Amino acid sequence: SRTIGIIGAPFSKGQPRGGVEEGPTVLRKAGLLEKLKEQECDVKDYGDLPFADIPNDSPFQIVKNPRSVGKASEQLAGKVAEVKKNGRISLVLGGDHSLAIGSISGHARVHPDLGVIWVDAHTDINTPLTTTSGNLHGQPVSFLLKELKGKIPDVPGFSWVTPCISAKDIVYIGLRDVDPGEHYILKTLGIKYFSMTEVDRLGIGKVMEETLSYLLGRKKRPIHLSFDVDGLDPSFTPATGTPVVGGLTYREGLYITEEIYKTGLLSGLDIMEVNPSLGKTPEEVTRTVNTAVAITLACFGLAREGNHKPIDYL
Amino acid sequence: SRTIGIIGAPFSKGQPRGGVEEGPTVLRKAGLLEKLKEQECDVKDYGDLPFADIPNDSPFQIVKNPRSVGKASEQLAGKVAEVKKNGRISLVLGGDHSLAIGSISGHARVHPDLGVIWVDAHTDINTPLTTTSGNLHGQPVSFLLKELKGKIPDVPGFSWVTPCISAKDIVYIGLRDVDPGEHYILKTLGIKYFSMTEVDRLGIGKVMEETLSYLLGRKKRPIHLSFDVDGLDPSFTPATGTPVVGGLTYREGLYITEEIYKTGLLSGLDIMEVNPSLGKTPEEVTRTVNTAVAITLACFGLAREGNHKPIDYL
Amino acid sequence: SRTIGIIGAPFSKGQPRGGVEEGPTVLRKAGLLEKLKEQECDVKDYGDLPFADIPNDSPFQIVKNPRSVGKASEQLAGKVAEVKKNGRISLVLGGDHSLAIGSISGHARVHPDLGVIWVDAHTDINTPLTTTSGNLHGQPVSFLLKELKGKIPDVPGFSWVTPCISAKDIVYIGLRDVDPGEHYILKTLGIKYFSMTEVDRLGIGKVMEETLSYLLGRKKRPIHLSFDVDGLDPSFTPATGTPVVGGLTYREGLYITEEIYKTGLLSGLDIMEVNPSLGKTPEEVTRTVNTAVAITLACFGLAREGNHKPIDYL
Ligand SMILES: CN[C@](CCCC[B-](O)(O)O)(CCN1CCCCC1)C(=O)O
Ligand SMILES: CN[C@](CCCC[B-](O)(O)O)(CCN1CCCCC1)C(=O)O
Ligand SMILES: CN[C@](CCCC[B-](O)(O)O)(CCN1CCCCC1)C(=O)O
Ligand SMILES: [Mn+2]
Ligand SMILES: [Mn+2]
Ligand SMILES: [Mn+2]
Ligand SMILES: [Mn+2]
Ligand SMILES: [Mn+2]
Ligand SMILES: [Mn+2]
Repeated sequence: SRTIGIIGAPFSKGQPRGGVEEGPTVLRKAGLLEKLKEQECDVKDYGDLPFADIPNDSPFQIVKNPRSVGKASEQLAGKVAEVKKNGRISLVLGGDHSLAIGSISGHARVHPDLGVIWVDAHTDINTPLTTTSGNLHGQPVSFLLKELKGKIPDVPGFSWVTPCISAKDIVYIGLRDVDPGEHYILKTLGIKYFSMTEVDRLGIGKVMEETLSYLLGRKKRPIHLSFDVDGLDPSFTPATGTPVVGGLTYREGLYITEEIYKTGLLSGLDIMEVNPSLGKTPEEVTRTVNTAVAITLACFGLAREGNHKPIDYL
Repeated sequence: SRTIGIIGAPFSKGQPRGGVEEGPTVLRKAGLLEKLKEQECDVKDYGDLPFADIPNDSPFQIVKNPRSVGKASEQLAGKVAEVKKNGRISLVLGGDHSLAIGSISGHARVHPDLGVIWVDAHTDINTPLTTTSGNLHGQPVSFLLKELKGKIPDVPGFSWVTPCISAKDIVYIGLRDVDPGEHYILKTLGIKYFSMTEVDRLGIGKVMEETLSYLLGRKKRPIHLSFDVDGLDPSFTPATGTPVVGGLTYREGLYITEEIYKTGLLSGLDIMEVNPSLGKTPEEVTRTVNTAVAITLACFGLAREGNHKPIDYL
Repeated sequence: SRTIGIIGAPFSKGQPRGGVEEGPTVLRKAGLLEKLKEQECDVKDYGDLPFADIPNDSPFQIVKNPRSVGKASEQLAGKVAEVKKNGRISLVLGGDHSLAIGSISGHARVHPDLGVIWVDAHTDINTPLTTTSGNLHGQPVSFLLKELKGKIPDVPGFSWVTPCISAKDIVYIGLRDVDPGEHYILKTLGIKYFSMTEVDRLGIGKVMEETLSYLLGRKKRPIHLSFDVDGLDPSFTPATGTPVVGGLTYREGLYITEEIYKTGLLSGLDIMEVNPSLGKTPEEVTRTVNTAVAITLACFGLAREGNHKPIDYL
């Protein structure tokens, strides 16, 4: 049976807009922990991480808040590894997506053979040198990939990072805002991806079959799902910092996560980039958090066809 | 050519919210009868059923308004059988979904070999003993299924019911809010279903091919379509009592019904759960009724590709 | 590499509502020309066409403004042929869809072997004799088809027209409001079409594979894409004169145009029926123009998966 470890990561300095720090808080007050208990799940809350303010953190070239982002990920890596050693599925509530550096790193210390599914409008694979914004939430994958070592500069705050995943061990789903440098890396490294074009072409059904066969065909291994809520269309998740139109539907998001749950191999989960302060109305915040909660519950067994306990209901 | 018998069923006591009684009225004032005449159809209106008030109707255990629901279905069964004996396709305008007990029962008196297609967010297959709400609109299928006799208590108002359909003769499309007891019955009885997960997986195209091959592969027979407007997403049909997000699209609803029309075997139709009083705005009511009318017109021949009379237009 | 010739066609008299004349203006102020330059494209603006007022233009039978529509198309045909002789892809910004008579005609003077893809809720294939509205924007295809000569009356303003395309050389995508006369022509002439029913059945992926194999299977040839913004659902393009619900999605629109771009054979493009004055709000106008611009950029190489220059980004 599923056992879960919840880690709050109230961190925003991987991007400019502040309110993503309240992500863990609004997801908890939506009753995420209770709803997980309502279904099959043994839940332990490891709390919100205390991220010290590092007030002296000047840009490294164009890269903003590098020491703050680096330490937050260092701390998160430690907590995630701690939850994995305890035999639980780590559930990280973000927080901006730079935290994936820490989440995937901590996870990989215990399960070096993990495969990553990255649901997002973005590849987040800019390097400190290709980025034009300097926002580190658009860079976490570059820090993680083995093939890109020697292309990543010695950024203050990140000396602890050892890139733990090969380009062959990640699949993107939902891409529709990919920078030129990122596209170059994507094609050069031969990374498997299903942009919105592929989802339109094949249907989400075939996308998931291909995703899972690619990642699990040779050998069964732990899955890490890094879910950026901007992966889904802004009609479902508007309260987020970098919304892009033409996204995955609510249905597609639940299909992705239902299929991931059914593998029995989900080992780590990130629910990222919920920013309640960017909702144009109270309903837009509710709609975003509701969807993120629904996505999460699907990851842990809630099926649209229904669920039942192993007894005779009649 | 198609010949139709319209029966209004202004009934609400299968659920708590009152305004579903006005379903027949708003569908008629939308010009449903006229629009049916505009296309190929010979239409006879059998009127709105007069449902006597039964003021003495205390719950049977948890089950609410059982005598009221039972008599309404008894009356509707009689009217439907009357319209079928006259060689017409029965079109029942609801009204809450408990009325399906009467619609399917009346239909089956004349065509015992009918197969049912049930488009809905819900299976409506709770028994009087598995229900946690007591609302009979969530129970009609349990009263209809032969396999479940002996599991249905002697509910006041329902002594006239003889379950007329086998578990093998129904297909669900659109499921996304299925209670644990219902899921148990679903799996135990081996009922064919396409929840939203299956629609996402396969596409509505394959769903309809499988639905129709399953029901009509061995032997051609009459089709009964029980269409709950909550089958479609609340962005298309918001004015309904139990809306669930992540539903079938407008397009999917028209595809289902276009394909059903093309079989030449539609024999009975229910258009259920339109509640104009639950529209948050006047436009939400219009949008809901418009969609329900569009769905109905598709059932009777209106095709998106166009239609033409058997003459030379040039 | 792609080279483009922009032609503004501020013309409205193919239909009753006036504001479609401002189509070229709002598309330009959206920064269409600049955004085309931002990506691979060499852009030359051939200006907005000066359409003389023809104040004496009484209906021909039921057909409205025939001399105005005819001359506007005659003028546009000349300009388009001029841009094609200069080796550029013609990009016509409309303007109502009657202008397609001129766009396709001018294009075909230089490339007689063109195949047409027509993305629209409508077939626009009524003749002056089958039309019930008299609005010429619902008639341009009938003037273009060789198979229909002798069925088109001598309409004032159109003596210059020579029908340049066979019924075999056009594919419709997006149909859901087809008049009886149009359906008759569709079936009689054996025109290839994918109404919304077919898109639902097969998926846009298979639709494009079939569309392109049909048009380009025997012999590679120039493609003319006539894109009516009402092809997409009114939730994406509301500011248009004849919106029909149940349309192609934003994603489907970009998929169509991405796949068309990838053939390397796009030769002519029409972006038609944007009417900013019919937006119920300022956001509805912005949403419509934004989408039309996005559609256009996709036609000229912008891919959702990303794009990059032929250099080493690392
Ligand atoms: C696509 N790259 C962006 C967005 C990063 C989003 C990170 B996420 O976690 O939400 O996915 C934007 C770069 N563009 C900004 C607009 C102009 C072109 C560059 C970046 O800052 O790197
Ligand atoms: C899913 N079952 C419900 C809804 C019935 C809808 C009937 B219809 O005709 O619209 O399809 C709801 C039961 N749940 C209520 C919420 C808490 C869990 C139980 C019930 O009352 O049985
Ligand atoms: C479908 N035909 C219409 C619409 C033409 C739209 C042209 B376009 O460029 O936007 O595609 C409408 C005819 N109907 C009007 C409503 C009643 C039935 C006839 C016509 O006027 O011919
Ligand atoms: Mn993102
Ligand atoms: Mn991201
Ligand atoms: Mn229902
Ligand atoms: Mn129902
Ligand atoms: Mn049109
Ligand atoms: Mn058109």
